[PDB]
Amino acid sequence: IKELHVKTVKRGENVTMECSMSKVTNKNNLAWYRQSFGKVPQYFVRYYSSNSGYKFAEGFKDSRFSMTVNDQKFDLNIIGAREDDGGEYFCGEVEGIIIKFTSGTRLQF
Amino acid sequence: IKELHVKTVKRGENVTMECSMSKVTNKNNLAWYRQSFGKVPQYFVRYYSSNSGYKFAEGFKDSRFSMTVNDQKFDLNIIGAREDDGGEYFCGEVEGIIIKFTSGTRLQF
Repeated sequence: IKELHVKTVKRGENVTMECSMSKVTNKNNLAWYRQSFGKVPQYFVRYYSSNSGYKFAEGFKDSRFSMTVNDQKFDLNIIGAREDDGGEYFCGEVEGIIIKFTSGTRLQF
Repeated sequence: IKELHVKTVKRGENVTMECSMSKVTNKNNLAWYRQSFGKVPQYFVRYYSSNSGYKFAEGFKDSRFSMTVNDQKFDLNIIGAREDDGGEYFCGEVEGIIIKFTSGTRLQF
């Protein structure tokens, strides 16, 4: 069972959390989930064919977050990491009705 | 959006983790996920028409884990807790490739 990557970061730093397009089957079904400590995880951003390649959840108002999406990567970025950015982020692909998470990162300070 | 219920449990004790049925859209789309500490969450048990009401993931055979499934509840029971049961458990329903997690429990030994 795949271990989360642990990412340690200082307030104000820029971070990238990685998910690999390798062995992803259906990009259209790929997304990141974000879980703040002590809360249930939430759908956060999906792959989305367009000029950006990705589309944040409608409830999300934070321009510090972005993605680097291409052939190899579906990587989540943050500029100016802030205390409450910390948590666990999981990249999963849905198939049928099962979300299979292929990787995640614990972001901590 | 929703806080996990934090539960402290003793070795050999019984545990129930709650999930609400009476606001799910499509019951067969409901499932618990289990996250061991520092690991990616994994699909654990789904609702499965309605008989025992449920079916554990293929890679699972532990008899201590059961469910109480009815028109109100989709609750995950452990009889005789062991320390490896420790972790986070999240209950969610897939709506059109997005999983919404409606409750969860963190079990700590």
